[PDB]
Amino acid sequence: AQAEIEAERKRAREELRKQVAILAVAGAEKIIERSVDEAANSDIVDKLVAEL
Amino acid sequence: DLDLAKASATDQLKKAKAEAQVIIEQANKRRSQILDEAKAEAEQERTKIVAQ
Repeated sequence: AQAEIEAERKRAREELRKQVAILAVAGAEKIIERSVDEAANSDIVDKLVAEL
Repeated sequence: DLDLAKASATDQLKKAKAEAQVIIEQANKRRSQILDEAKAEAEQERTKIVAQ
């Protein structure tokens, strides 16, 4: 039984990591779209065309 | 009288062996019941620690 317990712990830890992981990107996308602007957009295009 | 003694003598020797076989039969069957009970309880012990 003592190894089944450990397998359950690993599985629960993984599901928690998965949830936090996808909420991180959802939040980052909302922050981005609420905070992108022309001054930064022009700087991004400038960066990538400087190494295009 | 020799042969009449031999009658009961072979009776007792064969009957001793026969009952000595039935006792060992009971031995094995009781072993099996003992072991199955021990195992069926150990499984619920495992399940207790698992649920904890």
